[PDB]
Amino acid sequence: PLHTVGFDARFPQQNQTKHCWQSYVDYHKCVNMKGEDFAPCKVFWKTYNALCPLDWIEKWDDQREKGIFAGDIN
Amino acid sequence: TFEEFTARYEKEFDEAYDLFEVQRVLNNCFSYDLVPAPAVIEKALRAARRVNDLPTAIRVFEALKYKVENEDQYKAYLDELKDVRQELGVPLKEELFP
Amino acid sequence: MVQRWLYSTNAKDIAVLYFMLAIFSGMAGTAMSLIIRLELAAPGSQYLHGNSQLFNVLVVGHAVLMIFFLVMPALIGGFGNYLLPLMIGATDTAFPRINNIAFWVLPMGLVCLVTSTLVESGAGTGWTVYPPLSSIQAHSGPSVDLAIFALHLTSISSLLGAINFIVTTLNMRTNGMTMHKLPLFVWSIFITAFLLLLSLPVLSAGITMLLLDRNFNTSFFEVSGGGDPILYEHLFWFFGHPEVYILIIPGFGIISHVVSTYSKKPVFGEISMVYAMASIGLLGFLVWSHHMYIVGLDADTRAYFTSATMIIAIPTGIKIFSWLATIHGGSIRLATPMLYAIAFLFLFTMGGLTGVALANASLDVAFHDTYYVVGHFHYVLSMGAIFSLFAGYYYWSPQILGLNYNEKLAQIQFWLIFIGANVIFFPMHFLGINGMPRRIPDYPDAFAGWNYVASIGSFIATLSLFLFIYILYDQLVNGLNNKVNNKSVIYNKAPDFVESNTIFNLNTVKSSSIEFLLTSPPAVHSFNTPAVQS
Amino acid sequence: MTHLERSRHQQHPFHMVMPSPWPIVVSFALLSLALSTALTMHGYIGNMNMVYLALFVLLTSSILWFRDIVAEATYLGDHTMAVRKGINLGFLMFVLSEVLIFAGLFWAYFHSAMSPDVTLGACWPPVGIEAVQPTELPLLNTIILLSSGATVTYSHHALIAGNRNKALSGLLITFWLIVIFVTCQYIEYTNAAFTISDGVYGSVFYAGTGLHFLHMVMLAAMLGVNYWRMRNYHLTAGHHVGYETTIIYTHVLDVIWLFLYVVFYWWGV
Amino acid sequence: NKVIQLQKIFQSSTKPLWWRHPRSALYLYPFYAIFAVAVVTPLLYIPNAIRGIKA
Amino acid sequence: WVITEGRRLIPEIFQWSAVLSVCLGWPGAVYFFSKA
Amino acid sequence: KPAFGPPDKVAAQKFKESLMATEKHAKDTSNMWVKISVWVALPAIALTAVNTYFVEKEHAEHREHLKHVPDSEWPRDYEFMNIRSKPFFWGDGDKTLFWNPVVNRHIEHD
Ligand code: HEA
Ligand code: HEA
Ligand SMILES: [Ca+2]
Ligand SMILES: [Cu+2]
Repeated sequence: PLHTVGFDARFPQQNQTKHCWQSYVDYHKCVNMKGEDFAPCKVFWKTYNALCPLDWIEKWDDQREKGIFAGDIN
Repeated sequence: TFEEFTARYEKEFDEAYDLFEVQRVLNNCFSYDLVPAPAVIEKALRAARRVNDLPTAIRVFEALKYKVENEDQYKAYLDELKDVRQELGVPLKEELFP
Repeated sequence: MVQRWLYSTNAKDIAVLYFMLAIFSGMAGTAMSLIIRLELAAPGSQYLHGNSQLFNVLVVGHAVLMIFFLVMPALIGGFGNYLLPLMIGATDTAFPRINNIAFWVLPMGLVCLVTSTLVESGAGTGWTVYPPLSSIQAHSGPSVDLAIFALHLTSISSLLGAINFIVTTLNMRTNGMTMHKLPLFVWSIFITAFLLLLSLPVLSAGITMLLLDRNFNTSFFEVSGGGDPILYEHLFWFFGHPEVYILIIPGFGIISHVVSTYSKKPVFGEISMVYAMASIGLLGFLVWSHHMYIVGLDADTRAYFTSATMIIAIPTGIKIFSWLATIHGGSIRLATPMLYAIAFLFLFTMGGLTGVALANASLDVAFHDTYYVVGHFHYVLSMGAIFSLFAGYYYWSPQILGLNYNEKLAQIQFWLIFIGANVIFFPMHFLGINGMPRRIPDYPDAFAGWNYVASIGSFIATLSLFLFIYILYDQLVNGLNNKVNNKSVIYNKAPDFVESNTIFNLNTVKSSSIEFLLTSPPAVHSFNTPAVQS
Repeated sequence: MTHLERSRHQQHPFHMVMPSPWPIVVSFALLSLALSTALTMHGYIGNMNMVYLALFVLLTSSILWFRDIVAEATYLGDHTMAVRKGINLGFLMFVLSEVLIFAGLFWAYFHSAMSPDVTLGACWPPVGIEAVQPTELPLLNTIILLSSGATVTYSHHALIAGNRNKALSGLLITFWLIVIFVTCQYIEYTNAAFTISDGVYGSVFYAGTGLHFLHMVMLAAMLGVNYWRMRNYHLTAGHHVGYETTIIYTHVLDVIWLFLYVVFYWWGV
Repeated sequence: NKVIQLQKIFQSSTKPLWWRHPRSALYLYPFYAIFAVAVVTPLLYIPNAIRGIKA
Repeated sequence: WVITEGRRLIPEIFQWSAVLSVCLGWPGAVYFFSKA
Repeated sequence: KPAFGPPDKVAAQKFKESLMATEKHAKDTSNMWVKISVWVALPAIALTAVNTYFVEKEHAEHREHLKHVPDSEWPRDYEFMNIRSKPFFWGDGDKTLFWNPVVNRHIEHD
């Protein structure tokens, strides 16, 4: 009953900082920008909740709220 | 080649005008990998008599004894050189007991 | 007099000053090693109460004092300044006035280092001063700022010295000395100076970046701001791997000269020797990131760095075999310098095999940041560079000073240091293969076995150093009496087999360098009329 | 020449300098600068009056070092042909080290530019930074620097030719055309929107151009001492080493600016 | 210009090179006064920094 | 050449095996004498 | 006594003519660079200085417009914008070497 994120092309190497970041950007652009369907957005949601340290999420949650998020969610 | 080697030190020893040159040539002849031919050694003995140095003639066979590397080949050099050595008067180290 | 030593322009006096500073720093840095060994002798904090600081600070001081204040001023500033002009045939160096500032900025660095140690914080960062730990939040005092300033002073000294040696070699040679016909020590110094010239500026840039980031608020390596602490690793090690070759290349020239004088036969294939010496320096600039295997590089760059670092063994091996081929046929004179050279040939090859074992990126994941690497680089540093330093001293001191040194009391020192250093540095490879990490003051109990053995061996080497100091004292005092009695050996080349004792006494020195033909001690103005070659 | 006369002269072409106190005076001035700067950064003094004093003594001692060099080359005349080759070779090895300092600064730029950090934007330059516009004002500095290389060239050849009014005029335009570069660069720094504290982008931007900016101020000083020495009949028609090293310095420093104009200005926006 | 008459003065002087010019006394004396203050004042603050008192 | 080389070569291999066993095998003495 | 040997007399007239050849080459090539300076460098500066002068005044009126109205307050700063790990030692706590209060503000949003 165990499973996890599969091997991904474009991110095939040891360094995985961008793989975490892109899933967070993709998830918010999946919902706010044309969030017509709930199901496909969950692929990123289970992908950055994995592979990403917790405290990074709260830091990015404050920066988004305050309007100083570097990524373009919209 | 060996014959070229022998015929060119046969000429070097014939031209050695002091006791520094004789001890310089013999240090060159025994510095080569090959053991010199018995014809070479005979000319070296004549050179020592020419510059009047008994101890360098004694060291000729001492150099050969360590160089010849064989106990019978030292006797082989010994036999052919009996006439010249006895005529000159060179004593071997063992006979001399120094 | 003040004018002679404070206003020095003569290169030999600057060489003597370099030597004198090296021994003081050498004794200072080898006592911290004694304290480290005493602290690691048994589990638990035995001598230093519980202070993990003042342990890392001592390690940093030991490493800096041994590398930047002993080997650099002795091999390069001590031997290079005294011997390169004499073997080339130049009366002095090209820039005689910056040669003095190349030295006098070194004592200022010692003041900066000591006052850095005495400030309440200290610099417990290692000799590789990595940004995030040595930043302003983790090291909040003025300590590492003062430590950085010392590195700038050493860097400027080395750079100004390196510029001096390139110009001196290129256009201050004698009437016959074509660039093709040089002694090998001069070639080693030349290549070392060229490595220093191209490697120092990158270290200066990285170090100044670190300083500005700590005090001028530049996100150079700060994570909050887009900085990368791994860029510092590239910048530092680009000077770092080439550096491990500045400390051994002048050590190669000494061994090349030693083994062909007490073995009366010239070096086998000299042009291949200089080719191999230049190839190690050139190709060491293409292998710097093997010190960064586990930092998270790409798989394909790890393969490149694995393939490029093993090529180092091709010229290096050529130097090992060509040293064993120039002693095959000749007559061997077993003196103290020859005993040091023979020990070097064995211990440096033992170090190099472990080095090639470390060069594989797939295996280094089991041997990195352990005492395995410590045991490795203590063979090529404490047995590869120190031994050639002892061999060079015993080789040139009677010619330089004019005082002999009681042979039988020096061979005792050789044996003591041999069997003492082998005891310290051989068990380390056993501690490293079980996974004992580096830079710790106290270790799990199961590691207490070989650590005790290594701690016992440090006292032997310290006793040998004390005996060496006594040898120095007995050389300076009543050293003129050593060559009157039968305490020392006078001639470094015995007469040939068919060379009488009365002909050896008109041609005493059959040497291939001008160094051993000069008066002892050499005159202040050595060369009035230039010497002619070929 | 008699055998007796030849023995009353050096037998080698190399220059033996008398003992001098400046190598150690500069050494002591570098410790005071290193020791006073480390204190004012964390307090322990109170004001920045000792840092200024250390810099003044460091500069003044260096002037008295150069004051001795011009005396033994113009009045004692110890710079033979062999000595002149070593000075030129030593300067060429010194500008290579200067270039490699800049090479370490381009490496720092390409590291954060090719793969911009995630704490920044996904782009480069970072989000919310108004980078310097390459066509409005820096382009004026580019034309100015190129024209400096054209007016120092005919000032050099006019000195060889033998007329001093064109040689003296070429340097005067060269000096004032370099000062205009420094003042125009000063205007842009005080009008820029971003500071050195603006993340990693400001650090690499102001370290490359700032190091060049500090090098241009030292170029104007070098040009200024060649105008004093030319006006007072120091530089001759066939022996000017203090001027040849200045022409190499300004030509090399134009190539570095062109490289800083392509990657920091054009490629970085 | 004056180079010829300056050449005759610097040569045949039997004095240190920084003392030969007649105008050298104006630079050297004020320099050693400021120099002493520059290399002694930072050395007084060393014990104060070791104790930890910040001025 | 077989007769001459035998008198000098073969004894040295036995001396060879002794010294190299000392430089490399010394830590085996400490462990056995009293690993305790 | 003669020290040196007989004068070569061939190195001379090959050293004393190269000097004349060198100064002749510098004589006309100097005239070539003067022509380049006046006819290329001078027009280039004149056609870019008049352009920079006009664009600079357009920037100047924009800069003085900033002071007139704070209005909606200064744009907020990203997490990497103003770094104050250790305050500057020269004067106040937060001002860089070149500071233009018109365009640099560093407002703190607490
Ligand atoms: C003088 C100093 C010196 C010298 C000469 C060397 C020489 C070599 N070193 Fe290194 N090294 C250091 C000083 C030195 N080193 C230091 C100080 C560190 C640690 C720094 C730190 O992290 O703090 C280090 C660390 C270090 C690392 C990083 C380990 C790590 O941090 O994980 C590596 C990686 O490959 C390495 C490899 C080599 C190799 C392949 C050589 C080669 O030059 C060796 C080549 C030698 C031989 C090949 C043997 C002789 C040749 C023959 C007998 C011929 C036959 C050979 C074959 C058939 C192959 N050593
Ligand atoms: C030249 C460099 C050099 C030398 C000579 C030494 C010599 C010694 N070192 Fe080492 N050491 C380093 C360079 C050196 N070291 C470096 C770079 C590190 C890494 C630090 C870090 O991790 O940050 C290190 C770290 C290091 C550690 C690991 C610390 C840790 O990781 O936490 C230990 C452990 O025992 C150690 C012990 C010793 C001992 C007992 C000696 C000596 O007792 C060995 C015997 C040698 C001598 C006694 C010197 C004799 C010669 C002279 C005194 C000069 C005078 C002679 C002449 C002029 C001919 N030092
Ligand atoms: Ca302990
Ligand atoms: Cu390396």
